[PDB]
Amino acid sequence: QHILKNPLVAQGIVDKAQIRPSDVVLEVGPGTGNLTVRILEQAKNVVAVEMDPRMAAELTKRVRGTPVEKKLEIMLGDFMKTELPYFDICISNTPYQISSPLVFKLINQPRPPRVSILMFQREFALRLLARPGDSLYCRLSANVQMWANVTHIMKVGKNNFRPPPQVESSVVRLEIKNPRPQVDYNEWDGLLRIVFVRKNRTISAGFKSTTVMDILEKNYKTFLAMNNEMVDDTKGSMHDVVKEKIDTVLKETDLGDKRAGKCDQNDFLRLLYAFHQVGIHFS
Amino acid sequence: KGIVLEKLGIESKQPNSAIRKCVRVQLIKNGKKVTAFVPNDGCLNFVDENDEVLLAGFIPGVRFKVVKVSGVSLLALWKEKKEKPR
Amino acid sequence: ERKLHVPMVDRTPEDDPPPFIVAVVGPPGTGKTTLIRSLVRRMTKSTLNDIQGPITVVSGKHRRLTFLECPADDLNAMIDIAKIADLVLLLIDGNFGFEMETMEFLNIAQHHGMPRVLGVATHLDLFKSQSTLRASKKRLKHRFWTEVYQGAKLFYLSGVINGRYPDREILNLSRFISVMKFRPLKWRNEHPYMLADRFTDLTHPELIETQGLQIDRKVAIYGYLHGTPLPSAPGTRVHIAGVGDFSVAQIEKLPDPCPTPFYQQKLDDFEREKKLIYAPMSWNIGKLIYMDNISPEECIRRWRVDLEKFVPYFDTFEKLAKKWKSVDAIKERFLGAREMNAAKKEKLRAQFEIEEGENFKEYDTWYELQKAKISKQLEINNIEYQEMTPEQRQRIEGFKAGSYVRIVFEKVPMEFVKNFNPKFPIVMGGLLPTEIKFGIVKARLRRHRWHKKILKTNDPLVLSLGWRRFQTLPIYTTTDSRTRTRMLKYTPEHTYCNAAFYGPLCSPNTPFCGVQIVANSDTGNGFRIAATGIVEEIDVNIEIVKKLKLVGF
Amino acid sequence: FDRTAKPVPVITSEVTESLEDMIRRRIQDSNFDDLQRR
Amino acid sequence: KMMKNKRGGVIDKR
Amino acid sequence: FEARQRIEEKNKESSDYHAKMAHIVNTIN
Amino acid sequence: KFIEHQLKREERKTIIGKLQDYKIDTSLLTSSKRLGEGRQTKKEEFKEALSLERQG
Amino acid sequence: KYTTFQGSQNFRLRIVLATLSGKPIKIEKIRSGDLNPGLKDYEVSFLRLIESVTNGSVIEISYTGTTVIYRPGIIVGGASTHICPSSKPVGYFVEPMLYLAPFSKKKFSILFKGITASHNDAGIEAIKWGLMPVMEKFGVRECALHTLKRGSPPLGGGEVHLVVDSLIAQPITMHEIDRPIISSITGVAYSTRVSPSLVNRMIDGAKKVLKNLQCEVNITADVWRGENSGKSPGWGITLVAQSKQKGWSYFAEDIGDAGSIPEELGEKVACQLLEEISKSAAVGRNQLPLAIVYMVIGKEDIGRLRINKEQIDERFIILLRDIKKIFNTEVFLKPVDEADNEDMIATIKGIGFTNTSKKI
RNA sequence: UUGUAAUUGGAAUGAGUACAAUGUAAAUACCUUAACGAGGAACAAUUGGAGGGCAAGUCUGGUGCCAGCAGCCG
RNA sequence: GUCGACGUACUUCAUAGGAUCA
Ligand SMILES: Nc1nc2c(ncn2[C@@H]2O[C@H](COP(=O)(O)OP(=O)(O)OP(=O)(O)O)[C@@H](O)[C@H]2O)c(=O)[nH]1
Ligand SMILES: [Mg+2]
Ligand SMILES: [Mg+2]
Repeated sequence: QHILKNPLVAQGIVDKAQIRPSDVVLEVGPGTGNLTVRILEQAKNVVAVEMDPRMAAELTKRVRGTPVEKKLEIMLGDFMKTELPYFDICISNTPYQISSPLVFKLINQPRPPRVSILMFQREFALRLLARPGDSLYCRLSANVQMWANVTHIMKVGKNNFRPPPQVESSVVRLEIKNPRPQVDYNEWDGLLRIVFVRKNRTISAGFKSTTVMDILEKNYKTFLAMNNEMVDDTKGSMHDVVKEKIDTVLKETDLGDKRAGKCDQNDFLRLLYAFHQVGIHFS
Repeated sequence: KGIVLEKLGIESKQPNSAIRKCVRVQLIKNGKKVTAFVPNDGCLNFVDENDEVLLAGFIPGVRFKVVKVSGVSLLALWKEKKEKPR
Repeated sequence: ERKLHVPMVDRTPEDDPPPFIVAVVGPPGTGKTTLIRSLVRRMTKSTLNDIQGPITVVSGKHRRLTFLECPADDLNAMIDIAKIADLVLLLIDGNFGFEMETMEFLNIAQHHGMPRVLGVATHLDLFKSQSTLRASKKRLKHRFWTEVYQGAKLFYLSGVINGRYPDREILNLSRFISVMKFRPLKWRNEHPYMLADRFTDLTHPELIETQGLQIDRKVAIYGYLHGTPLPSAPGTRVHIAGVGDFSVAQIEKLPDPCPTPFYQQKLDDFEREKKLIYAPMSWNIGKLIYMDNISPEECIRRWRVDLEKFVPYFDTFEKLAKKWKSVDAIKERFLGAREMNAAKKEKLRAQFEIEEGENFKEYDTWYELQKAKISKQLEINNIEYQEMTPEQRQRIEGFKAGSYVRIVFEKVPMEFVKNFNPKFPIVMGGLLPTEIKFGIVKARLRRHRWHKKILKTNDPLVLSLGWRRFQTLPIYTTTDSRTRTRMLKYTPEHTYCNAAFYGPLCSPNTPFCGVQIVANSDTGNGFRIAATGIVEEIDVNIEIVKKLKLVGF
Repeated sequence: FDRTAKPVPVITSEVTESLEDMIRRRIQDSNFDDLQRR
Repeated sequence: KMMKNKRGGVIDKR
Repeated sequence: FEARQRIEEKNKESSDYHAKMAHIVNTIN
Repeated sequence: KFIEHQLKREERKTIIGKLQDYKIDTSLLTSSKRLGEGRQTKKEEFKEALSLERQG
Repeated sequence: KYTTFQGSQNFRLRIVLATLSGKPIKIEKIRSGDLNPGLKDYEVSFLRLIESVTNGSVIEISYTGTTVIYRPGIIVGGASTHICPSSKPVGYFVEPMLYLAPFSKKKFSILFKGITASHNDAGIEAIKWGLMPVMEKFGVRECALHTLKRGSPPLGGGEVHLVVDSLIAQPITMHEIDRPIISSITGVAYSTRVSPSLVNRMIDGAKKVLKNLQCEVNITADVWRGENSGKSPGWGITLVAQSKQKGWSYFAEDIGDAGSIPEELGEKVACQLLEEISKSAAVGRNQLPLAIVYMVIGKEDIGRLRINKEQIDERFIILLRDIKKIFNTEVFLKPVDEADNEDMIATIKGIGFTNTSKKI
């Protein structure tokens, strides 16, 4: 495991958390607890999720014999598996292996945190921060930008960590948008997955795949069933109908010849609306 | 040219220490804060807050020394050959 | 680089500035009186046979000077004149050389804020060789340059004819003074001061005979105000040098007795729309708030309870709720959040300016930025004052500098009226609140380098602090490496030392100078400036401690 | 007048309270630094 | 310690 | 009693001095 | 940049409103996650048959 | 000799004003006609607190207690603890220190103990979000009020620490001749020794009134329970309308009594905040006294503040009259050139006050 | 047979002062020159650097009496 | 905004080796 030891970057992290005195902080990856003491100092109370019992015990000994006892609370388990309490701000230096799930879980919390400061691998952080038209723009960028806004706080170098990792790191701020935009998560994710197989090809070429035709035709059959209209269920019955539907929507939206990597939020939303209009539901 | 903001080492216990001879000065040209040397704590008495000090190139990190205060040579004041005009 | 300086605020009024005070200081018999006569003849074409006290004279279209001859034999006069003198004509006897009064005066000026200093050499005709004359001029000039600044102008006067100096160099001196500019000094720009132009006793003669001469008097003082404006309301605390502290009983402005030609032309220009020498010694709510007779509730109704209640008064809950069923009537305050496209762009840029305009809303040097903020602020001062009415203006800002004013004081000592010499100046200086308070003053002090002897603890010393001159008993101390304040027996020979003494308080950073002897009888030959130093802190108490050793075997 | 050596500490009620708070706090989690049989 | 550096004080006559 | 108080008083004064000497030297460099 | 940002936000709001106008559930709909499979096991076929029978 | 005043009116202002000026004052005929005449217990304690934070001041109170003589000294501050009588909350004693704290020889570090809220005095959130932000505009960069423990009436038990690190020569000259565009509405709803359900119900009530608006409404829920929650059940709300443009803030506050409906108080406080915005031009009525005082003690300069005609009430006049009596400064009011509204520009020439207590 | 002189002897001299003359358009100065002008020759050469030593003195740290900082203050 | 890239300017880490002796 890798442990940070530069106090300045940790101090900057806790400062930029901007934790109000009436805030409860979800601190993932307690480790030894260098961040935890300072979070406790300027917080109402802190809930800590630790995977290793020994590190949690060491944190308990470290904090023991201070004013900040009643504030700290330690949960033992795997962060995803646990069902978490309400938390206002999330400050984490967790192992990077759980970077991508973590983010989305914070997005899908019943009451999402207003602010979180997350440490991510530099490549992963840039992908989170990528804007439309960038090289690293990807499904993660579009999805997270739908459900939140991510900004860059610091670039943390190799030397700070001991033992050195083979990749640099960075610290970013994640802001979940309240109210949550009223678009179904599943439909958005399906459209993006179909369109991002090769982000530098035409969206049409993205749809030309045969399995995409099969999935979309089955979806159209299911939808027609939902509206009580009868459907034959033959394998290729409406391949020719769904094909024309897709061609017409792609032509009229004018997104047929535009690469997915250069498409912004509004372009994808227009495409979703058109596909719905003509009757195709992705997920 | 600079403005003497404060005499940082004025409260240091050990006399004639390197810290005692350092003053935090505002460069009037750009407003950047810098640190300057005084030849000795005896000269530090002449320097007080909010006077003009002429700085010249020289506790590592301090690269300037005071040569004139209030338009009068600091050496001259130390040698008791002039009075600081106020 | 040399153009840069510490930013400062100059309080000199934009219009009708006061006459500049010119102090003619020099040893006895050096030629002070004749120089004043020679100058005034040039600027006004009239000769004053006798001069006593300040003399105000016109020097140009929009420039005036007040000449004052410092009594050569008084050190006190040298001190207070040094504080208010805008320009000093330093008279030096060339044949004899420099003198204590010259050296003493310069040192006082250096510590109390340097004014413009101009060296004037006299009695050069007494020299019998041209070679020795040139050598003597060279030596005096270089020594003079050490005191004031290198390259300082030094004028040379040969002899006296008909009680007047030669015309040519008087022209040179007159032109030099005319184009002179003056620096902004900390003290003169932060306190109001006035040099008395004429002296008058207003006490009723009946009271003088019924109770006797010993009765205290009522005195009126006329003169030009300088520095910061003086508040119009009576009761202001001022200090008259060598007299004491008094409260302004009455104050009212008078017509300018020596108007500059530019001023007269404008006044005569006003007449259309509808003397060079002066030496006498020789229901608008705003109003409703400020009539105390009307009760505040009476005031409110005519044009339409206590601060213990922090929460402001509110109408009943139900009436307020009905008043605010709708959000209208405040929507301007809140941010909003083919032809209509322009209307949207109208709205949007307005929103942008509110949100981000200020982060965006250049001068080359940081020095200029400081000066601009001061100058911008001074412009704001002027604009509203021009909107302001003259009477309401005097009520807000008070009497601005340049105003010729009558000030009346009660309970003045009678000896001031009786033992009144027009030669000795009367200097009135305003006092800030801290100047009134008395207490312990902590200062960094060093023996003057030219003073022969070191000072002693519990040894009387006359300190010149602010407008005031007074004697105290200082205690010289050391920090003992910043552990404790240890009493010293004598001041260090060639370095500073902390000094504590009881006296009137002052703002920190206020310079001062010390003298052990002020009487002429005990002057002797040595230098009379004893100590120089800067006040470091003001307090009510101090913990000086002395070393005590117990001895046994 | 200067002291040469540290003064003898005095057992005031606050000192006893702090020390007994320590003792109780140790025994709560059974944190005993005692000798163990080899 | 409170009286060490004090000169004034409240004079209650009640 | 006076001995105990002085030692406590000197202790805090020294600690504050050293902490200030720490802050000042960090700033200058 | 601010004005284009605000215009984009208005377009987004209109599109999202029109999206709420027309919405359905996604439980029965096959996810696009299956795009890589291209072949289904007998267990998956039985699950599909059961789901379709439940639909009718 | 002494500038004289009558009654208990504006006691804190007069004493504070005297302390800044350095001019001795006399206050006489304090509740002469009441059954219990003279000086109240809490208002004694304020004089004790003034004595603690200064040196050289002389305070005399008459034998009958209806007359007070005050000869001010220098402001020195320091670290101290003050026990606040139950008759008044901490906000009663903290509020005058906001005037005095930035102009001290040493940093103010005062620990207050007692009731932390009331129906008549400034609350903690009013001070934290409503009053100090005005000082920060005047040049008090560093100031904080730390709420270590909340104490509701009648048993109180709260604890608050006031720290003012910023020491300045004098307030900056203010120039505010526009109506600040207030961008968002924030606030804090707090409760002690009770269920969280109340706090949520209050945020609902405030939100109902404020839902029709065109800005953000985000009200913090600060539920206090346990040892630090004080000794009595209590609950209150403070709503602050914030102008991020020039960092101006408008606030209203109130607390609830036993048996009162949480929704109604939320509706009332939200309604009261709405009253304040309408009646205000640049600063709120509850903030105006600080602004006017600070401008009087600025550099010898005129600061311009826009004030609505509704703010010119009984309190404003008596405040100005007290200022003239002590400082002789005159507040001038002129109409604004606009016709849409009726606001006035308050121009106040500073006296050139400076911090001489601070060591250099 | 080396170093140190507020020791001591009578000889020399110009910086400066100055009759005069020369110099110059008239002057100043130079070169000349009557007469004054040297013992602390006080007729009082400077600008930088390096190294000490001293206390009933001050600060700081500790394998006692020590070491560092430094010391116009005893 | 303690934003990214570039340009510019500085800081920093990598120095001991052979022979004899104890
Ligand atoms: N020969 C000559 N005599 C001068 C010169 N300057 C002044 N005097 C004379 O010195 C005497 C004093 O001149 P004043 O004008 O009175 O100088 P003062 O400063 O007023 O002298 P007091 O006021 O009496 O102290 C007069 O007789 C003047 O003739 C000069 O340059 N040459
Ligand atoms: Mg005369
Ligand atoms: Mg020559």
